[PDB]
Amino acid sequence: SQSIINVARYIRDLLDYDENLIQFDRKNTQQSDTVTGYIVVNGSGVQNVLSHGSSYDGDAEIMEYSKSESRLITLEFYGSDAYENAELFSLLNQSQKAKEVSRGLGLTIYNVSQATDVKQLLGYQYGNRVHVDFNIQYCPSVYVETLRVDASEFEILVD
Amino acid sequence: SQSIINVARYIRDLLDYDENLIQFDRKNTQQSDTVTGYIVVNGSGVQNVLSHGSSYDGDAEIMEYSKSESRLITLEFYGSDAYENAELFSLLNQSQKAKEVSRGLGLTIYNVSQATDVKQLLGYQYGNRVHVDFNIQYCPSVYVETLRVDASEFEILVD
Amino acid sequence: SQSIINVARYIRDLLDYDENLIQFDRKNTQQSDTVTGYIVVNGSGVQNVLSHGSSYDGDAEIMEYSKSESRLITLEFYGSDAYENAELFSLLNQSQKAKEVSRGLGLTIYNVSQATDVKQLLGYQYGNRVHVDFNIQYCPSVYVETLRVDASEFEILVD
Amino acid sequence: SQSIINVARYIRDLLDYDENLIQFDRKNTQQSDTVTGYIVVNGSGVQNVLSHGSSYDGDAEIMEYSKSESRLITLEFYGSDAYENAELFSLLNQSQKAKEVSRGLGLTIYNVSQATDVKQLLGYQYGNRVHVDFNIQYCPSVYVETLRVDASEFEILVD
Amino acid sequence: MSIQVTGIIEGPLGTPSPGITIRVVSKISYRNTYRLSTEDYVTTTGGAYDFQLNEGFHKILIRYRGASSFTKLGDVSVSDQTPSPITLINLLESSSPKALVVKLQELADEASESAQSASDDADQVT
Amino acid sequence: SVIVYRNNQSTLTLNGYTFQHLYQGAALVLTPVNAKTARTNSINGGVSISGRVDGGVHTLAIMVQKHSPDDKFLNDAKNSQEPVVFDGSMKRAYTESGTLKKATTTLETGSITTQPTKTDNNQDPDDSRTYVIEFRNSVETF
Amino acid sequence: SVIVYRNNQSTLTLNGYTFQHLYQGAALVLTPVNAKTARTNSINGGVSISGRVDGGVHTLAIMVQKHSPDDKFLNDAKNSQEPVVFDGSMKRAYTESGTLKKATTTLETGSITTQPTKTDNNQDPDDSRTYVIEFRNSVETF
Amino acid sequence: SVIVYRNNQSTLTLNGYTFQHLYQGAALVLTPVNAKTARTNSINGGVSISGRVDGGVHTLAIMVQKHSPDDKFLNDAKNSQEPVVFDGSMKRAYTESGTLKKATTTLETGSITTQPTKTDNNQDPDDSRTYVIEFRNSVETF
Repeated sequence: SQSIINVARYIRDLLDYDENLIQFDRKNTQQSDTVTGYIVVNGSGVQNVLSHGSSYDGDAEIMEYSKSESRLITLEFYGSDAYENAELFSLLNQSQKAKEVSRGLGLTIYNVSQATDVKQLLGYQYGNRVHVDFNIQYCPSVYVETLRVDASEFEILVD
Repeated sequence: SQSIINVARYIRDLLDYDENLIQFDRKNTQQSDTVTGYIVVNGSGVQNVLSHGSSYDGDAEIMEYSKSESRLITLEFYGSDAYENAELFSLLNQSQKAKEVSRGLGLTIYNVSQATDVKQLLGYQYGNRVHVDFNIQYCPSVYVETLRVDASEFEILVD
Repeated sequence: SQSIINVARYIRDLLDYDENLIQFDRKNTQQSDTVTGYIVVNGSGVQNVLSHGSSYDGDAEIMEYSKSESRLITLEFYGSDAYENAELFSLLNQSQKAKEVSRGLGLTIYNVSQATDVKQLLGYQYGNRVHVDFNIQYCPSVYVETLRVDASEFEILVD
Repeated sequence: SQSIINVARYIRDLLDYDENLIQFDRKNTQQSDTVTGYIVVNGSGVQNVLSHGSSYDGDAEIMEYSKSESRLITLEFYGSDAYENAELFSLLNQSQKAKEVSRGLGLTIYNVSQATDVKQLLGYQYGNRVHVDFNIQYCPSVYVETLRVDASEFEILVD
Repeated sequence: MSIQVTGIIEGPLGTPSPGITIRVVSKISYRNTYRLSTEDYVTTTGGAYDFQLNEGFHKILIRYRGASSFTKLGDVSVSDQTPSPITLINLLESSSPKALVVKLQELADEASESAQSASDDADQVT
Repeated sequence: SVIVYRNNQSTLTLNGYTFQHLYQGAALVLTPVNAKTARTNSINGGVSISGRVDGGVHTLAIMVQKHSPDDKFLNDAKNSQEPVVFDGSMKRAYTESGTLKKATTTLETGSITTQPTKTDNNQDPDDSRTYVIEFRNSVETF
Repeated sequence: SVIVYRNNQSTLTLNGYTFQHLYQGAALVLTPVNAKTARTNSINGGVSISGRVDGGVHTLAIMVQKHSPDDKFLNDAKNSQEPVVFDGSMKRAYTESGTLKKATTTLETGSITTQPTKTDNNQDPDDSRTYVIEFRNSVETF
Repeated sequence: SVIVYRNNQSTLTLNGYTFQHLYQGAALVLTPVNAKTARTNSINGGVSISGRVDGGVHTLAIMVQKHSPDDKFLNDAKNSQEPVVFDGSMKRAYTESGTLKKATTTLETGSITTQPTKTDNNQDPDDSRTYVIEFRNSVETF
C-alpha cells in the first residue's frame, strides 16, 4: 500500500537524493543514461505477517483492525556512483539523520543486513548495480464503524 | 467440490466485491482490461486430509462419512487497485464483517499468512498481481443408507 | 567502495606484480593473450555486515558512523603461470612481506581457505584459471558534523 | 603446482604404465583410438587447505612458509582395458610397490574411496571410462630470505 | 456546500428497477490512515435516486435487492468544485485522480485567512 | 466428524479482559503439566486408580505483540506488587453439522510463571512476548 | 495493535555509558532466569500464590564487536579488582498510533556472569564478544 | 567502531615458544570455565556481589598440525615426567582508527587438561591435534 513508498521517502531524504532518480521496483520505468545513479526499492521479497491486532474505541466509537508485518525490501543502487550511494547509505542508515527524519513514516527501519555488487547484464556490457538488504517492519491498519453495547437484558432459570 | 466456491463466496461479500470480477483459478478465463482488478482463489495448493470421521444416526437411520482436510488456497488480486484489494482484504479477514458473514460456509478461515507482490510477465509489461496466503480448513461429507442391527441371536458352547 | 581496490593493492605489491595485469572483477575488460597471467579480485561474493559502530568526538566535535563487515573475495589467476601465481600467492599471504606491506590498507587479511583449478571454457580450448578463497574483513566509515550538548535546563514536580 | 604431476608420476610407475598414455586432466589433449587405455589425473576437485606452517632456520638463515592441503583427485581410466587398469590400480594402491615407489613424491596417498564406471557419451557410442576417487594430501612450501635478531637494546622507566 | 446527486438509473447502471440499491463507502482519513463509513441508499419507483453527499473520497457500489452481490460503480472524489445538481452516472465519470497532494496545497488559503485573522485581531489595541 | 469453526483462534479472556493482539502462528497453547490419574498396579489383575490433585493444572503459553494492549495488560500484571490472580476462559464457536455449539474451557486461579525472554534483534524483526499463565483447573466442556 | 518503533534496537546504557557497537543480529537479549510466582496447590479448588524473591532476575546477553569501545568498557568492567555493579536501562521509542510512547526497562545492580568465549578463526571472520550481565530487577514499563 | 587487524590470528606463545603451525579454521579458542562473580540475592532490593576465585580460569583449545614443531612442543610437554607449567600470551595487533594498538591476553600457570583425540582416517585426511591448556588467569587488556 504505502509502505514501499514510505521507505522510498526515507531513502529520499536520508541521502538528500532526488525525486526523479528514485524509481520504485519491478514496475515499468526506463533506466536511461546508466551513469545516472538510480535507487530502486525492490519490494519483491515476500512480506510475512506477524500479528493481527484488534482494538476498539469507546466515545468516538469505531474500532481498529491492525496487521503488523515485515518484508525484506532490498535497495538496488545503479549508476557510476552506485558504490558510494550504497556504502554512504549502508552506513548512514543508523545515524541521527535517518533516525530523526523517519518521524511519521509508520515504518520501523532495521540494520542493513548484507550487500552485493551483483551487476546487470546490459547486453555485452556491465552496468554498476548493488543490492543492500534490510528487513523493514510496519503495520497497516483500517478503521471500521462498529457499535458498542450499552446494556444486556437477560433471564435465568433454575431447578 | 464446493470448498473453493465457498471461499470465493466469502471473499465475494467480505470485500463487497463483484460477481463477474471474481474468477476462480487456473481455469480458462480471459483477463481483459488489466486495470479491472480481479480476484482469483488459486486452489492449486495440495489439499491434505487430517481425519476420516464416521458417524451413525439411529432413527432416520443413515450414516455419515466425513473427511476433514485443509488446503493452502492463495488469493491473487489483479488490477490497478490490486494492492488495496490485497491489504484491505488481508486486514478485514479477521473482523466482524468476515467472521459474521461466513455463517453457513462450512469452511473455517485462518489468518492471512504471507503476502507477495509477484507480478506477471504480461509481455514486455508488468501488470499488478499480488498473492496472499492463508490455510483454509473444511470437511466434506457424504451420507449413506446403511441399516442398524436390532438384535443378535447366537449360541455358546463349553467343555 | 575502496575495499576491493585495497585488496588489489595488497596483491599488487605482495607478488611484486604489475599494474596493468591486475584487473578487478566481473567488469568489462578484455583478456587478450591468454598466457599473460592476469589476476582478478572477484568480489561477487556477498559481503555481510557484522556490526554498526557509532563513536563521537568532543573537541573537534563530529562523530563517526562505522560498519564492520566481511566478504569472501576470491582471486582468479590466469595465464600460463597461473598455477605458480596461485601457489606462490597462496603461500606468501601469511609471510613478512604481506603482513608488512598491508600497513595502511584498512583491511584485515585472513588465511587462504581453499583453491581450485577450475579453468574457463575458452571455446574449444582450456585456458589456465585458478581460484583461491579467503575471507577479507574491513570496516567502512563516515563522519558527520553533529553537535554536542553543553548543558540541560529542566524542571521537576512533586505531589 | 607439482602435486598433480607427482601423483601422475606415482601412477606412472605403480602400474608400470606408459608416459604418453597418461594425460593430465581437463587440458587440451585428443583421445584418439578409444581402445588405447588412457589414465587422466582429474584435479578439478577443490583442494582445501588445512594449515599454514611457518618455520625458521638459524645458521643458513632463511625461513620456510608451508601450506598443508588436500584435494580429491580422481582417476579416469579409458580404453578397452579400462576396468582392469581401474581394479588393478584400485588394489595395488596400498601394496609394497606403491608405498615403496612414492619415496620422494612429497605427497601422501590415501585409500581409494569409491569407483564408478560412468562412461562418456562418445556420440552414439559408449567408450569405457571409469573413475576412482581418493583424497590426496600434500604440502607446498616456499623459502624466504628473512633475517634474525642478534640482540635487543632497550630502556625502562618507573615512577 | 454539500452536494445533492440525483437522477434516473439508466444506461450502464442498468434498467430503472424500482428497488435498486446503492452503497457509498467514504474514506475519511481519521487518525492514522482513515476510516471507512458505509451508507446504503435505496430508490423510489421508476428507478429514481436522489440523495445528498458529503465531500471527500467515496466509493459507490450498485446492486439490486435480492441480488447476490454488488457491482463496482467506482471511486469518486467530491470536492468543493463539483456541480451540486448532478446525476450519478455523470459524477462517476469524475473519478479520483492523484492530484490530492497538490490539493493539500490549498492550505495556502487557510494560511492567508489565519494571517488576516491575526492582523485584524492585533490592530484594534491602538 | 464433520466440523467447522467460526472464530479462527480460540477467543480468550482473562479477568474480563479479552486478548486481541495475538502473535500470529500458534500463540495460545495449553499444556497439561501432570497426569489425570496415577496408579499403583499389583499382581494378578489388580490396579488402583487415583486421580491426582494436580489434575487440571495447565500452563497456557500466550504469544503477544511486543508492545500491545495485550502485552500491556500482561506486563502490568507481571509487575504488580501482589501477583494478580487470573480467572477467565478460552473458547471457540463451532457448528457441528448444522447445530451451533460452543466449546469453552475455564481457567481458574492462575498467575505468571515464566516471563517472556525479551529478545531484540537488528537483522530481523522480533515482536514476540511469550507469557505463560499456568492455572490449576482447565476444564474443557462440549 | 498498530505500532511502529523508532530506534531500531533497544538503545541501552549501563553506568551512564551507552552501548553503540552492538553486534548486528540480535545482540541484546533479556532472559528471565526464574518464574514470577511459585504456587502450592491443594485439594478441591485451593491454591496459594507466592511471588518469589527472584522475580525480576534477568540475564542480559550482549554481543559486541571484538575490540570496541563497548567491549573495552565491558572488559575493563570484567577485569576490575572489585566487580563493578551495573545500573542502567534498556529502552525503545515507539509511536503507538500517533502518540509517541517510550518503553523503558530498568536494570538494577548486576554484574558479569559469563565471560565471552573468546574465539578466533582463520577460515571466517569472527568478532563476537558476548557478555552476560545478569541483574536482579528488570521492570519493563509502558 | 572502525577497526582493522594485522596478524590474521592472535599470535600466541607459551613458555617463550611461539605457535606457528596452527590448524586453519579456528584453531585457538579461549573459554571461560566459570563466571566472574556469583551473587546471593535477598528481598526488597538487596544483592551481594562476590567475585569468585575462579575468575580468569580459561581453557585454551589449540588445533595444530598432526606432527608439527608446535605439536612436537605440546607433545613433549604432555609426556614430561613432571607436568610442565605454561606461561605466555595470546595477542593481536590492530589499528583502531589510525592509531596502532595491541590487544594482549596473558596466560598464567596452566597445563594439559585434555589430550588430543588421536584420529587417523583413510577416506579423508585428518591432521587435527587439539590440545587444551587451561590456565587460571587470562586477563585481556586494551
